[PDB]
Order: sequence, then C-alpha cells, then structure tokens
Amino acid sequence: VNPTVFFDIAVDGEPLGRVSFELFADKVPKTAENFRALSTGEKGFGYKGSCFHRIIPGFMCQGGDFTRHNGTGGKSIYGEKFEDENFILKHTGPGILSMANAGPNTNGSQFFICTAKTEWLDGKHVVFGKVKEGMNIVEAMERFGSRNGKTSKKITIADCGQLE
Repeated sequence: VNPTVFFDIAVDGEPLGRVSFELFADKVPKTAENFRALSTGEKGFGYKGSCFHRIIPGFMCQGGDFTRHNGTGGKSIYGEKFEDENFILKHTGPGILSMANAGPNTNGSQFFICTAKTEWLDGKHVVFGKVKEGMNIVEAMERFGSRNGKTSKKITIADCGQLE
C-alpha cells in the first residue's frame, strides 16, 4: 500500500541507473505525500531535472533544491515550508531517506539519502522512506562526492515518477 517512487540518475547527462524508494505513507503520510507528488510532478513542479548538490561519501547524498540548485531553495506542495510531522522512524543505516531542514518545522523539498547510520539526526529530521532497489546506484553516486560535499560531475534526476 506504501507508494514506490523511482529516480533515473544521470552523471553529466550519461545514464547511471535507477533507484526506487518506498515511502512510509502509513507512518508519515503528509511527508510521504509531499515527496510522492514532487516525484510525479503532478502539481506542476517537482524533482525532474534537478540535481544532487551535496554528496559527502560515507555520510549522505542531498538533493531536492529544484529552484536554486545549490541548497538554498525548494518548496513543498503545501507552501514554502511545513511542519515536522513526527519522529517515529530513526536513521538506522544506509538507504534511509530523511528531510533536510533549517530548524524546527522548516521542511520544504530538500531531502537526503543516508549512506551511513546517522543516529545523531534522530528527533531532528523526519525519516520518511528507504531505498528499495538500486542501493548500488546510490553507492556509485557517492564516488562523485567529496569531503566538503562538492561533486566532481553533475548528478541529475533525469526522470522520476511513481511505480506503484
């Protein structure tokens, strides 16, 4: 019953591969629905064509800024920012999908895929999904990151949508 969304990743325009996510609509419905709708683009805006602007190997891949492409923009389907829904789910290892924010109740559209256990984020960032297929593609994305987060090539969501 939980939706599945996919990202087809590209590296400097070359296809890399496909990652799919399960979204925990059963536990964080508002958060999950924001990510789902931005992945289908059904509201007229969303993730298609946007980049992963910050990749720190051994920590996380961050993306979702589809308005300024650098970590300063983005927006939710509900408006500029919406509340922390709940902190039921924790950052328990690689493949966790969690919201980026700039303080309490400042979720927009930026998210990150964890590539490590990041338990110090528990209770501060809403966990809402997990990689289902293509963790190996996330691992490949990590090789284009750097210690300060700048990537050596442009990582883009070439296509994205809902699989079920």
